[PDB]
Amino acid sequence: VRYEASLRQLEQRQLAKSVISRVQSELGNPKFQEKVLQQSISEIEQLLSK
Amino acid sequence: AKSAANKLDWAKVISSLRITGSTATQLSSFKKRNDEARRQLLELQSQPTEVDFSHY
Amino acid sequence: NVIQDLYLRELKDTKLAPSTLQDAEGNVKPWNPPQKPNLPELELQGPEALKAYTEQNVETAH
Amino acid sequence: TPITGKVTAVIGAIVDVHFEQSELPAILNALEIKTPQGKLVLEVAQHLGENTVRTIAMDGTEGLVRGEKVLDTGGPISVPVGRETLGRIINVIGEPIDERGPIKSKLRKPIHADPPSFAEQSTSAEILETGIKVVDLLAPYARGGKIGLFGGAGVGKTVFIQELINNIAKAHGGFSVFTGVGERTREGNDLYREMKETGVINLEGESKVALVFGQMNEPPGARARVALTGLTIAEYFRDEEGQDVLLFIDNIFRFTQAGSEVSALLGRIPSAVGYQPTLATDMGLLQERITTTKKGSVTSVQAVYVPADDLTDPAPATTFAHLDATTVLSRGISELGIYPAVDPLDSKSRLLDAAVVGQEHYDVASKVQETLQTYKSLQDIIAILGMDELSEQDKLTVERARKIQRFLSQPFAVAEVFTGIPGKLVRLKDTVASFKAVLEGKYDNIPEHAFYMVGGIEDVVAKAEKLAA
Amino acid sequence: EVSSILEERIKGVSDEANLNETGRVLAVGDGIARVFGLNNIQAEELVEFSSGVKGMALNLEPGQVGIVLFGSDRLVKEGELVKRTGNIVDVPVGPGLLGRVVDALGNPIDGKGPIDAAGRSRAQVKAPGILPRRSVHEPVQTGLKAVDALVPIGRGQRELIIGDRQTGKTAVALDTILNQKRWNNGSDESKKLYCVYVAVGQKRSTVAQLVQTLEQHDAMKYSIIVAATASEAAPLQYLAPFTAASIGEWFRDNGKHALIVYDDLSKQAVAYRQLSLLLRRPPGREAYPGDVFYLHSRLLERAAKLSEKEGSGSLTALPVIETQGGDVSAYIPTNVISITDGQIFLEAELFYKGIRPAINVGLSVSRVGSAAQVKALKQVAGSLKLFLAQYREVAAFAQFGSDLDASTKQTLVRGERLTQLLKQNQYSPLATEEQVPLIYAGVNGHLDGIELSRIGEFESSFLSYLKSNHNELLTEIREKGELSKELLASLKSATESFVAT
Repeated sequence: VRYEASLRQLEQRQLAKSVISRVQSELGNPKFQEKVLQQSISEIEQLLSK
Repeated sequence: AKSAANKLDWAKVISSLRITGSTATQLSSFKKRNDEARRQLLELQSQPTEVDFSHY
Repeated sequence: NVIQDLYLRELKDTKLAPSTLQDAEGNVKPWNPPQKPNLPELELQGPEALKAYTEQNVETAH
Repeated sequence: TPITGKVTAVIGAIVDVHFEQSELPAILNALEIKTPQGKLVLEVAQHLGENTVRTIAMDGTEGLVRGEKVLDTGGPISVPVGRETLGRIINVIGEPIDERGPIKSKLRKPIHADPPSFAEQSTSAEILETGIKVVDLLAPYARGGKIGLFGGAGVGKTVFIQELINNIAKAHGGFSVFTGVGERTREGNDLYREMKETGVINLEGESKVALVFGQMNEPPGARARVALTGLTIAEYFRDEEGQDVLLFIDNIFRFTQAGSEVSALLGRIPSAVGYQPTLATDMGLLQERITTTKKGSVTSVQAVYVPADDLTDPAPATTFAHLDATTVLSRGISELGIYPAVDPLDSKSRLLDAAVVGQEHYDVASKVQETLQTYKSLQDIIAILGMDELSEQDKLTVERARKIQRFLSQPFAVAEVFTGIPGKLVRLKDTVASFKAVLEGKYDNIPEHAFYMVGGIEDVVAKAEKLAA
Repeated sequence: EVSSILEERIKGVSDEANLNETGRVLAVGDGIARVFGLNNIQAEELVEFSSGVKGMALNLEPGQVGIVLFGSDRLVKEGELVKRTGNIVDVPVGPGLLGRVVDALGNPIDGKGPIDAAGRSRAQVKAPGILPRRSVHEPVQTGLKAVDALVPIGRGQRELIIGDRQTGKTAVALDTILNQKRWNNGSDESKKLYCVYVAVGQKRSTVAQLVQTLEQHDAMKYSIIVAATASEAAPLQYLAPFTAASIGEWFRDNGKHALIVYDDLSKQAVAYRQLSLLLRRPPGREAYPGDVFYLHSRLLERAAKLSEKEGSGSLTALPVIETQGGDVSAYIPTNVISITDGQIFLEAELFYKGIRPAINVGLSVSRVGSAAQVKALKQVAGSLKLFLAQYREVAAFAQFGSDLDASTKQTLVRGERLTQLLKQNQYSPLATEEQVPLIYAGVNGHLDGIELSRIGEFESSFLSYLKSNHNELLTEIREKGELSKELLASLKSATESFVAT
C-alpha cells in the first residue's frame, strides 16, 4: 500500500512537470496572440453583461 | 475461570503454612500462575487470524 | 478558454506519466512464510519424570 | 535585470536606492554596485515604492557617492557547490578566503532556499559516542541530532567544539560542514592549519569537510547570509550528493546579534532587549532548513555565546525551541577547574532515557543528578554551618558528590595542549560501568583528588597509586 | 487514476467575474504589506494578493490598509492588486480532522489527503453565556495520580500547565491523552474526548516525533493535531488556536466532549508580539500589546461545560505556557493565571530531585470541582492532601537537620513514601481502578512503615497481587466508583494482606 501510494504521488509529480511543459508550449504559440483576442471578446461579453 | 484455579492455589498457600517445606511445589504453583497468566496474556494479546480481506 | 487549451494539450499529450512495476518490488514485500508450530513438546513425558518424581517424593513439607 | 538606480541614501549599510526606471525588483534580489572596491553586493529588502528600495548591504560601505548607478543582478546570491567545494573556506559570494583560487564547482545555487516540509521529514536519532563521559552520560548524542551549547564568551566554547570535531568528525567519514559565523580570524587560521594538517582537508587531496568562515569584523549583513550560504552548501551535500552530513555552527549568537543590529536600521521596532521582532522567523527558518529528511539527517551543533550568560534573554530562549539536546556550559564550573565545564543539571537530551540508553544508564544518571541536586541543596547548610555539622548519611552523599564532580574532570584532547594535561577520552560502554560502581561507592574510599582530572574508573585507580606515591 | 483526478481538477476551474475592489501594494518588505485602496474591505477579511499570497487584513487605515501576509515577501511585488476573498477567515470544521495533522489553514500536512469536515466555521466565534453552561460533573483522569488527586480536572475547565520549558512539558499532556485512551476505548461517546493537540512554534522534527509517539500509542485516531510549525507565519500562529477552537466547538456544539491542549501559548504571544509591532502598534508590557489579554480571554472562554440543551458537549482546555525561569510575573503569565481555572505548576528543581513528573504542588491548584474526579478517589485522597500539607511544614523542620519531634518525623517518614508513590515514568499512565488501591494503602498508612527504597518495589508487586487475587475488588471500584463500606473493608483486608507480606 505504501509503495502503491508512493507510485501515485510519483506519477502525479511526473505528470505535474509534464503539465508545466505543456504550459510552456502554450505560451510560445501565437495562441499567445490569439487568446488575447479571446480575453478581449470575453471582457466585452462580461463587461457588457455588467 | 483462571480465578477458580488461583483461589484454590492461594487457599493452598495458606494451607501450605501448615505444611511448609516443599520448596519447589510452591515454585511450581508460582509457575502455574505465571504460565497461566502467560497463556492469558497470549490469548488476550491475540490479533485476528487474518487480514481485513474485505476492506484492506 | 485557457482552461480548454491546457485541458486539451495536457490530457492529449500525456494523461498519466509512465510507471514501473519492477521498482515496486524493492519497496514492497510478499507474505513471510509460516514457521510450522507443529505439535508442542510433551509435558512430564516418559516414566523418566515419574521415577524421578516418585524417588524425589519423600520431601515432607514440615 | 538592468534596473538602473541611484543610491538615494546611504544611511549606514542600509543603503537605499532609487531605481530610476519603474522596472520593479523583487524582495531578496541581489544587486551589484560596481566600484573600484570591485562589486559590492546588496540585497533588496523593502520596496518603499516609487521604485525606491531599501537594501541590506553585504559587503563593506564607504566611499559611496549619492547618485551612483545600481544594476540588479537579481535573486539570491549563487554560491558554488559540488565536491570541488570540499576543502575550501568560502566567503559568502563563493570566494575562497583561504585563497585556493576560484572555487571549482558543478552547480551554483541560490543562498535562499525553502525549509523542508512536514512530509519531507524523516526524523531519526541514533547513539553517537563522543568519547566524553559527561557528554555521553547526560546527553547521549545521535545521528541527525541537534546539539546546542550555551557556553561562555568563547572561553572554551571553541575548545569544546574543537574536541568534538576532533573526535566525532574524524570518526565520521561522511561530509561535515563547519560554518563559523562572526568568529575571530586566529581561530580560523588555527582551525584551517589543523584541518590541513589532520588531513580532513587534504590540500592537494580531497576533503571530507568543507568550511565556511565569517569573520566578526565583517559587516552584520554579510554575517546574516554567511549562515544561509552554509545552509546551501549543506543542502547540496544532503540532497544532491545525498551523503551523510554533519554541521557545526559557532557562534550563532552572532547570527541573532547581527539581525538585531540591522532590524532597527531597517525601520523595524526592535522587540525586547533590543532583539529584532523577526527573531523568531529567522531562528525558525534556519532550524527548519537544517532538518532531518529522508535526503539526509543533519546532525547540527550550535554554539551560543550566551550574552552575559543570560539564557532567559530571548535569543537563547528561542534556541531551546529548535534543539533536541542542550549541554549548557557554565563559566563558573570552568573556574572550579572542571574541564568539561558543562553544567550537569542543565544538560538534557531526548536520547537520555531508560530504554534509549537503557534503564541502567538512566538510573545511573538519575542518581548522579539527585546526588548533585542534594549537594547543591546542602550548599547553604555546608557554608553557614560545616560539613561536620551535617548528618553522617548526608556527609557520605556530599563526599560522593565531590568525588563524582571530580570524576567529571576529564582532560581535553585538542586542548590537551591548552590545558596542558593529556586528553582523556572514554567509551560509552566504559562510562556506564564506571558510574555504576562509583554510585555503589565501590571506589568511593580513594582520594577525591584521584577522581580529579582523569578519565575512566581504571584511570582514577591508577592516579590513586600516583597520589599514594 | 492520477489522470482521472487531474481531469477532475482541470474541469474544476473555469470563469470568473469583475473585481470591484483593488488596491495597489506600496509597502512590502517586513513581510507585512500595506496596500493603498480597499474601502470595501470588511475587517478581518481574507484578501487574495495577485501574487497568489493571501493575507487577512487586521489594520484598516484611511491611507494604507495593513494586510498581514501569510505568504512570502518576494512573491509580493509593489503595485500588485489584491482582490478581496470577501470572507472573514474561516476553517473547515467537522469530524474528518480526527486522525489528521493540519496546518493553521486546515490543510492536511500529514498528507492523508482531504478532510471530511462537515462545515466551515469562523475563528472569531464568541464564548457561550452563563445560561449556556451546566454544572461540571465530568471527571477527567490523566493516569498521573497527583494530578487527579490534587488538581481534579473536570470538563469545560481551563487548567494551565506552567513550568520550565521542555521538562517533558509536552510529555505531561501526552500522559493525559494516554489515560484518556481508556475512556476513548470505552464506547461512551460523551466520555470519548476527541483530543486536539495544538503545537505552536515547534519544529517539524519535534512534531514528527510527537505524531510518531501518538501513532505508536494509536491514540492518533481520535487525536487531531493542529499545528503551526516554527516555519509557519506569525499571523498563522496567532490564528492557529482560534481555528483550533473552531474545530473543538464543532464537537462541543454537537454535545460531544473534547479536549484542547494549547501548547505553547507562550510562542503564540511572541507571534502576536511580532505581528503587532509590524502593524506598528505600540509595544505592550513586555512587547505584547495590552488587549493581548482580550485576545487570550476570548480564546480561553470558549472552553465550556455546556447546558444539557447543548447536549452537554464540553470542550475542555489545557493551556500551556512554558514559563522561562518560572517567571509568572511576566505580563502574559500573570494574565493567563487570572483567566484559568487551575494552575499546574511544575518545577525543574523537583525534576533534578528525581520527582518525575516534577510537580510544584504548592502552587498547583484546581479552583473548580471534585466531580472533576471520581467519588471513590475523592474519599481516599482526602487526607492525601492533609498528610502532604503536614509534610510540607515537617520537611521545612527536617531541613537544617535539627532533631525532629518524633511526631514530625512520623509525618516525614509517611510523607516520603507518598512522594515516591506519586512518581511515574513518562508514557506510562495508570488506570483509576488501580490508583485507588495504591492511595488507599498510603493514606491508610500501611505504606508509612514500608521502607522508601522498596516502596517502588512494593508498588509494582502490590499491583500484581491485586491483579491476581483482589481483581474482584478492582472490578467493583470500576463498576461503582465510590468506595462503599464493604469496599473500604475489603480493600483494607487486601492491603493488609499484601502490606504484611
